[PDB]
Amino acid sequence: GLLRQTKLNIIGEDDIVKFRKTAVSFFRTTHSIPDSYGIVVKTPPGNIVHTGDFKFDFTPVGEPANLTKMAEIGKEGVLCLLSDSTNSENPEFTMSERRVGESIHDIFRKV
Amino acid sequence: GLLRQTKLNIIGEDDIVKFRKTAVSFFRTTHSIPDSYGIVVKTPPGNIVHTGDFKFDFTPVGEPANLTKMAEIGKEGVLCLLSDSTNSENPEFTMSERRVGESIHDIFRKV
Repeated sequence: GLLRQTKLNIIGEDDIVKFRKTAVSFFRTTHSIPDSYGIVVKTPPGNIVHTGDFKFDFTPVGEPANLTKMAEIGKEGVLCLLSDSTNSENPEFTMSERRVGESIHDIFRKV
Repeated sequence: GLLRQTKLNIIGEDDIVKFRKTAVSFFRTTHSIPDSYGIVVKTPPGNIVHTGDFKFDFTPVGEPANLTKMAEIGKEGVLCLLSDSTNSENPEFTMSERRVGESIHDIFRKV
């Protein structure tokens, strides 16, 4: 029911939302759902970065994670990073969705 | 014998050598020998990039590959890339020298 009375905003890669002493920017990541962003909260004492949930996929189905922009963010300086820990026990590099897609198509030919 | 009559120059991360219509810059990479650089040759029609020989190691023994600078180089625009093909048949991610060091120390305790 609360749809009527809440202010829903849609942002994209390039939007910056500024407040008195604080600003919020975005950078695209890859995850198990489309359209995922990480976040940079700029504050006077320095910049805070939130990875959202992320993997790396160099052959993704969607829009490729913005590595260029992540590198810039680090150069510009970063006070603190909040990074997704969920899969940290696994040493291996995550298989690309491209590979499962291939596996899907293969099943469709054999069955 | 040819040491006497050749001009040996030593460069570092931050050196640029300029010529009439062409300039040469450098970025640090990781490889099986220390002090390895990739190269950016700037020319009017666009920029050419040479990877040297490279792997990625996020826990290297030496100076870490300059990812920030690689990202910048791509942003600045790149006409053509000459990239090291040698290990391109292997899908896996290269084990870090940090891990072999660990394995070396382990041998030294057991033997």
